[PDB]
Amino acid sequence: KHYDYIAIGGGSGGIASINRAAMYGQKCALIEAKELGGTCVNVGCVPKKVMWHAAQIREAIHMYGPDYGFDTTINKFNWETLIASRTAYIDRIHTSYENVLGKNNVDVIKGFARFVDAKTLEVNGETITADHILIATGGRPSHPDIPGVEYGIDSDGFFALPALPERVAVVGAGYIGVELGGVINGLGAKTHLFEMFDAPLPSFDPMISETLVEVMNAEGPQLHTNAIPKAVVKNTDGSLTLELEDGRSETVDCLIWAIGREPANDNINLEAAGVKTNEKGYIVVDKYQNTNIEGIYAVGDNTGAVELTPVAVAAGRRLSERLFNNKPDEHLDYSNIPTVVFSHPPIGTVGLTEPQAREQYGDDQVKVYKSSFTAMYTAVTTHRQPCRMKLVCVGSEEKIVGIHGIGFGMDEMLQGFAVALKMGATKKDFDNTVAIHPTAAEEFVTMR
Amino acid sequence: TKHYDYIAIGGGSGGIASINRAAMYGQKCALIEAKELGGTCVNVGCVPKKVMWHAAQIREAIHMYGPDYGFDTTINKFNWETLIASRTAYIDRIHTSYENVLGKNNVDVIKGFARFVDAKTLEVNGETITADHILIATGGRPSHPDIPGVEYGIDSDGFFALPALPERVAVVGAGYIGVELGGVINGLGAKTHLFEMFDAPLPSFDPMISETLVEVMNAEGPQLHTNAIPKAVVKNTDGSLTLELEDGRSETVDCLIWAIGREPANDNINLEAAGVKTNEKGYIVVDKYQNTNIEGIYAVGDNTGAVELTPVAVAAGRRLSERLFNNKPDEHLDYSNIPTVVFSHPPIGTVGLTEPQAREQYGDDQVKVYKSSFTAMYTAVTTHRQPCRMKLVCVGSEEKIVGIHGIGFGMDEMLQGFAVALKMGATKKDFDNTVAIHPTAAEEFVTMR
Ligand SMILES: Cc1cc2nc3c(=O)[nH]c(=O)nc-3n(C[C@H](O)[C@H](O)[C@H](O)COP(=O)(O)OP(=O)(O)OC[C@H]3O[C@@H](n4cnc5c(N)ncnc54)[C@H](O)[C@@H]3O)c2cc1C
Ligand SMILES: Cc1cc2nc3c(=O)[nH]c(=O)nc-3n(C[C@H](O)[C@H](O)[C@H](O)COP(=O)(O)OP(=O)(O)OC[C@H]3O[C@@H](n4cnc5c(N)ncnc54)[C@H](O)[C@@H]3O)c2cc1C
Repeated sequence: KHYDYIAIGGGSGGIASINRAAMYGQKCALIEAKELGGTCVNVGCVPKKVMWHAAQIREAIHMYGPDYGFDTTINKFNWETLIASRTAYIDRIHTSYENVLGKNNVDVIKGFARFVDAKTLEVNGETITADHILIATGGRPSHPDIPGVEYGIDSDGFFALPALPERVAVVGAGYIGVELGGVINGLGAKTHLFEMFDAPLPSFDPMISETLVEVMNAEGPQLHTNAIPKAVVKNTDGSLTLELEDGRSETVDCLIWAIGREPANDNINLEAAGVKTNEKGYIVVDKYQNTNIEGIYAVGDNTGAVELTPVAVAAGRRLSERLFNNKPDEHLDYSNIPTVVFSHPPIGTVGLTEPQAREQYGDDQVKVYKSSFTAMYTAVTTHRQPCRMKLVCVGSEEKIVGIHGIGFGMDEMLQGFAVALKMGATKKDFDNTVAIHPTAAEEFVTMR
Repeated sequence: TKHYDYIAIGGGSGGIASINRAAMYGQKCALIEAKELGGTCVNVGCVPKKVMWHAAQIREAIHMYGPDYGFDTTINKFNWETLIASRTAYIDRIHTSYENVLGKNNVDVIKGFARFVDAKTLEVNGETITADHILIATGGRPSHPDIPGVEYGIDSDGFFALPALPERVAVVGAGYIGVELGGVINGLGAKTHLFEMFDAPLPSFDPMISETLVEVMNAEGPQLHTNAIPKAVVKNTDGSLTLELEDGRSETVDCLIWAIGREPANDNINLEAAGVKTNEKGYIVVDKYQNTNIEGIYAVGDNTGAVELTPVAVAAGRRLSERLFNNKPDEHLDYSNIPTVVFSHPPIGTVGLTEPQAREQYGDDQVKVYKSSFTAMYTAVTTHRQPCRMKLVCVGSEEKIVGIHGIGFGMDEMLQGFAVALKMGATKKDFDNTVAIHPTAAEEFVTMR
């Protein structure tokens, strides 16, 4: 069969690019080996956020509810009910995705695709060819090469758990490990988070790492830094003992590897098409998402770019604008991409951290405004939680180049502030907007 | 007589904001407050309302959403006294923070009720004090209907004084205060009725917001009764109350809260001795720079009839002290594109023109509206799914954004940043060019098509 455009991978980048191309009169096919929606819908963004909301309910019942006057007994936490509700939601999302590709007349092929040559793919015995092929294959969890690595699960296995284990160790502490440790701790398991560096989230602004250590020490999970796994022993009673290079050990019922992800570019015969990958296995692309082979493009996690769904969606849509709607310079600017981490409490960040701004512009040019306060939701309780915010400004005009915050509300407040930073907001622009009270967000327009 | 550079009558949102800013420039100041520091917002407004809204959110999490997430829970006891004690201790700590800052700024705080003796002299507690500049920031108070039985109803101040939660509650007025209270009391478990005089609640807001609110109340409570014109309140033998309406409907409840409006507190301070003019509704008339008709007397806040929000009184109060005492002769507050969040169930966020307003102003042919409707993810895995609806109102070829409106979970924290972008002259292209944050409610505004 011949197509104008084929996308390999029905995830975030693949679906977004193919739907936009289909709007410009291109005949398109989408190939997906597993479930529509990719990592984000099935084992990523969406089930993570449902589990985060379940942890927030249990914390409202058990931790904050008593000081608001609610004496409550959780008679039973039915794990199966929560998984059933979450799974039915993902099933309705699958049906909405099929409907959109359908109305767009996109051919969806369920199967694993491999290249035959630069223009030809084989999927399920059949060969298909196209003049434009997008590789959007995403990535997969990495696992350490250590004795006993197979007794641990990774984030995909977390979403398949049949019950909540009593004692859990999460190894990594990049944003996925921090998010899962916060959710599992919040749902009531005795939880340990092992971070290999001396601080969780080390590339984030230091205000964020320092505040996360504080709430973890007060509320769990139990943080262990400078922790490099050496081995995992399975014990006769069934439990697992994690052994660290430095000598520490911990016995738990479940161990989750959250050390990193690697690109799924390996079993699709890229060598035949001639596409170059780098040392880490990522497909090398230029600013326009072109590979080294004319007619083959890549977007998403398999390119080594920041691993976020909106980034794969915008790069995929802009690619179809460039190819099919005559916009030859259309492309995604990868700077100032906003990120929210659904930790406890959530983190929101966009732009340069204060060290970054200072290295790039010199201390002389950098003015930082900071706010620290207690989240109002928690202020009436014995479980007060900090909220800390930072604006990083440069020059006499105080152009805002970085906005960072950790606390309740950070997840929903950051989007409009990232529009404003994209428009080139200065501190004066923030200060001339009237505050909304009482919110955590108004702290960013009343900093002094 | 003691003489000050600047005196503020009213230690609420406007008064504290303006006096602290003047004190920072070396002005010797006095602040007069008859009751508690912080005014309506700290004591019977913004702050206690939001603590009660968090309490309703926790009860809904336990009772309404929790079961579908797998939590089988028994509320063994809801101790109203614990909640009120926690709420009150927090407001007390805020009282202390304000005294600390006022003390650091060397402001003399005078506790009592002030009245004008003439245009530059005030009397408080028998003492007479004078100043070159006097700010009147006296706020407002709950209005009450003139009908038989009005005295059996309480108002929003009385709601914050309740000794216990009543079993059946009627809130009359579905302006934003009645809508908030109706949703909080219903969320805490009481049988709640909300009576609206017109066809829909929040009649001044964009129709998309009024419509979604009706749909939510129909499904979840409070019970809405529109075209409800109060005739009388009858107290029954057993002590319950029956609200009688003009059209013949009636409703028996244990507690009835009037939330029909607020009027200015400008009437007992002998404004006529100073010569300050008020309008027909009793508000002090001010120009662009908050000047009254008497040189040296200014007014800010709810008593001027400007939009009744704490941030507006704070910003107008600070910019008035900048103008008077820091040589910014043109400093003043722009009253357009002020953002509002209503802490209803679900919350509402709006800034700029409603779609009707934009169409009258620019004409139909110039207006382009984008809308998004979806289910809040928090509720989407339960049997109590709740709508989220958002609207962008754009004008002209460039699609300059002139209104941003939404109702749904997340609206309370997401609006501030979009209001900054609106003030910056954002067009829909500026929203579209920003990468989304997933999964959030807020990303819907930068992905509308
Ligand atoms: C636990 C977790 C939480 C996350 N949470 C968030 C979050 O909250 N917000 C956020 O923005 N990002 C989040 N991410 C990141 C987000 O999931 C990814 O960045 C996004 O899914 C990447 O899109 P993609 O198109 O590159 O690949 P993917 O979405 O991974 O999709 C690739 C698709 O390709 C298919 N495939 C692979 N090879 C073939 C083949 N040869 N033939 C056919 N089909 C094939 C796969 O089956 C898969 O469906 C999270 C990731 C994880 C693991
Ligand atoms: C139930 C409710 C909820 C609200 N929720 C919000 C919200 O969440 N967000 C928001 O932005 N706004 C909210 N508001 C509105 C906000 O409370 C007001 O807009 C704001 O308080 C007005 O500030 P002000 O300075 O004009 O007056 P006020 O805060 O009312 O203060 C005026 C002060 O003057 C004192 N006073 C009066 N006369 C004299 C006298 N002659 N001598 C001495 N002292 C005197 C009064 O005791 C009072 O303390 C709410 C209002 C109510 C009633």
